Amino acid sequence: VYIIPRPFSNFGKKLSTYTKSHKFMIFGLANNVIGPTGTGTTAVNRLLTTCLAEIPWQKLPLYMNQSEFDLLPPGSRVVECNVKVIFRTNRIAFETSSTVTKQATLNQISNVQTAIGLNKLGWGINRAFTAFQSDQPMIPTATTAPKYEPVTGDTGYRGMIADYYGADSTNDTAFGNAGNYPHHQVSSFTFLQNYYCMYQQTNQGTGGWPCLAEHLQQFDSKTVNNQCLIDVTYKPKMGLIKSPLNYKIIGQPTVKGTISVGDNLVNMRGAVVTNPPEATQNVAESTHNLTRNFPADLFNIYSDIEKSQVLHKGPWGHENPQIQPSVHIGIQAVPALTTGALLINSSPLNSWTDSMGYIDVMSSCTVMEAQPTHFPFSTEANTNPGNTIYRINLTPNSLTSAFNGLYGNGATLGN
Amino acid sequence: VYIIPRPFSNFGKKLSTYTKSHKFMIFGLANNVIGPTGTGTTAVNRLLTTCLAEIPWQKLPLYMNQSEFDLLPPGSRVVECNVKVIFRTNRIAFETSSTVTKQATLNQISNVQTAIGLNKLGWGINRAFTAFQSDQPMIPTATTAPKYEPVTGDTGYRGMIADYYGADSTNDTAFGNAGNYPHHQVSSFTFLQNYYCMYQQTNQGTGGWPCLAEHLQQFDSKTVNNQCLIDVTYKPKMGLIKSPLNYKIIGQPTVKGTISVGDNLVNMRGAVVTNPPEATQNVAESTHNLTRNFPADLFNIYSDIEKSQVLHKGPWGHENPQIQPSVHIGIQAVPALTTGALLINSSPLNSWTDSMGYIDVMSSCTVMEAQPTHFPFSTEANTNPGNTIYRINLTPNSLTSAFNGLYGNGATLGN
Amino acid sequence: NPQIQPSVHIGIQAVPALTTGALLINSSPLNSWTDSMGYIDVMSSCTVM
Amino acid sequence: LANNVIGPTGTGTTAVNRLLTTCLAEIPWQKLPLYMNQSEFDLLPPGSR
Repeated sequence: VYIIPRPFSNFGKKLSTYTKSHKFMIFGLANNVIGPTGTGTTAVNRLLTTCLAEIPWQKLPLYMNQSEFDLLPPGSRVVECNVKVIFRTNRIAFETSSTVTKQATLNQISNVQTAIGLNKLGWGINRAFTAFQSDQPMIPTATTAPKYEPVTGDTGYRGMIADYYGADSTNDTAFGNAGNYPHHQVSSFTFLQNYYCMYQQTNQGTGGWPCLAEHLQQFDSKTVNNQCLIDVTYKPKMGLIKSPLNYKIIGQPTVKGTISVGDNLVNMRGAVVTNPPEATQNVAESTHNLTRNFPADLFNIYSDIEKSQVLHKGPWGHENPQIQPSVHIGIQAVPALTTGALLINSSPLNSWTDSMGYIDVMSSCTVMEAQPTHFPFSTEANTNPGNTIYRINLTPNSLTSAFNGLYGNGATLGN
Repeated sequence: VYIIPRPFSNFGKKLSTYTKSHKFMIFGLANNVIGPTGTGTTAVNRLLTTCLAEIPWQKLPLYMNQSEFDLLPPGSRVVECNVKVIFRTNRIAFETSSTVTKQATLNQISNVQTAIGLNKLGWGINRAFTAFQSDQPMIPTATTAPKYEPVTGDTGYRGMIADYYGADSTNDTAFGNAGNYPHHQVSSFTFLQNYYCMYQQTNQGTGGWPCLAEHLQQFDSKTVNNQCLIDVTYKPKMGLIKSPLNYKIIGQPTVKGTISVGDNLVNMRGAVVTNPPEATQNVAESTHNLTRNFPADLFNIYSDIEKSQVLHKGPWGHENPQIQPSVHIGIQAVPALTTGALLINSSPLNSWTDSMGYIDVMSSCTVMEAQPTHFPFSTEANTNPGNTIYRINLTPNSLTSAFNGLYGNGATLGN
Repeated sequence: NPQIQPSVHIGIQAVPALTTGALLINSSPLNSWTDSMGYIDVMSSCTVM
Repeated sequence: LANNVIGPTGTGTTAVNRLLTTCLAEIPWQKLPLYMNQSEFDLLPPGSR
């Protein structure tokens, strides 16, 4: 016999990896005297606060910097990504001042506490960055939208990205005897600017503060010291982190006979879905759900600096004509605040010794992809509806994780 | 102990592969009555001609089409690439005409002949495409610059690329009941538009026609039939086939203290070189060489359609501060022309039966690369002078393979 | 003598990353640094002949 | 040395340039004196390597 052997274009797959040794610092925020509504909009609500600092193992920059992100081909997806942290140690002040209250001591009793899922999974909210108190200054005071990207009231504070990497050889605001430093690139401590807490208001629903204590472990620091207590990882359910691959429109009849309607009776589910819980009540709640299904294909990102954009996009990026769900887990590292030696008369506990923990965190991830083309003269990378990908758009934020679950993230913006 | 583990950015390597089943056709060009100087410029010179058709296993398009080429990242280099060909068969005419001379016959005696290195290595030139004769029309007549890219005297003929792939969904000149067809993409025969021959003039040097016969093998076709006689491959010495990677200018003292001169006493050779044979003679030659060394870093290609550009660039692309040499081998497939049954009175042999061979050729290659970045805010892929690459520019063509060796290719343009 | 070659003496560094001040609460820039000095014990030797 | 806030051009000649600084102290294992003193050096015959 004699078969003439067919052609083949095997497009290979780039698969990179990234790591970085961040040196984060936490404070023992005194079991944060709950602050009432961070906004003049929710005014009657509060936040029981913890010192549980948040490691942003979901914001792309924890893993890679500008360029590396910048240079990822379309269809680039994060495969898995991990964080391991070591309680490198904590430091507690020494009252010299005798002043007040706070009896001076060479004693020290502190204790680490870590926690995972809480965030996403439990009943809380990451609300941090804050605004706070004078000596016995560990409890804090102003809530605020958690900071990952940079914030500014014309002056600006922040830049996760730049906090770790510095500026551009030309950028003024940084570079300088004194301006925005390369930190990561040259080992530096930097803080974990978000801590976590729980929200809850007054009357439209009520029963008390649930129990965090049974959702985070606590160690005698010194014991756990210089030993790593974190090391959990996430393999995003859908981490297409660069604008997807365009399916090309060059097949044949109607699918390009014209750009008209090409629709068909399949008899299998093919659209993304939606729950809208109708909370209504008169002394403890009464709900109602209504599945809403919806559309698909418009883009994923733009500003390019949307590296400071979220990671697992399981609730909106439906790849090809089908479906799915789930939320990136969340992770917190920290030390319960050291209590002042407030002698005799303390029968309230409210004096807190300043203390800062140096947690050593390494982050890594894979992300990878292909760059295929199936048409002889087609310009761009290209695939087929067989997969093409598809987003599902909305007026406000899609699942605004900066405000507490119902497992998936409500899509609306808190505080 | 406790070492804080360093970072790492492992940039992966895309490595693709390509193949294509071309169906080429050759004619038994009658042992080509040598044509005098193809140009009114070399007028007194000639070309002993063979039917040895040339398989362009050096022009990128034999392997991949537009897109695939088009989409290769910078620093993309062809790793190895192979061709295997099968004497699928040949066909010889049947004189009905009795006419002339050429007695009609159901007989058939033909014979394949293949050859490799000759091209590059021996004493010849690929000069083809031609312009020729009436019945007993296999010998040809007009030499011409070999065609790989497309040629045109405002009307145009050719397009290797388009010969194999057709036009663009919009391009007029093709697409059409009747215009430039996708051939490859939908199995079609197409011809191997170049054959090979030997040059030689009259008086400035002389001794006769060397012996091709001992540099190409000949088989009894029918025997070798449907069996592959080629299968040689080339792993280019330097096949950077896309504009290289830019080394970035951000280190430190003088190397960016300023953009000045940063030169140094190394005591090791670091520049590309040059031979200029001084052929001068008075009844058989007298030569003199003079090594010329020269520069380095300006670009590799531009028009984008420089896919129709050559493959092994061993004589001009010096990677990093060092050196090297060598030429892509060359390859020919074909059938010696079937002689007419010119009875009795033939005591010259010059009547030739039209015959065409269908050679089945599959081509493939690898080419691959990385896309790394070592600076936090650097935009582009980037490396270091450690390698950066460097070209060596000249007024005319660099090694114009379309005119015979001296092993490397002379850099000047023939016929 | 009438010939050739190249290469650079390697280089070597010893030290401690600077100890950060306990800058409580309000530090959300890190720029306070505790003075600290390391006593590194170094022995050097060579042959020449 | 506190992860040295980069100093712009040490000279009024390169003025627009900077130095990201480390505390990495340099051990001069290349300057002859780290190894031997005056005399010992002083007394080496020619061709001493």
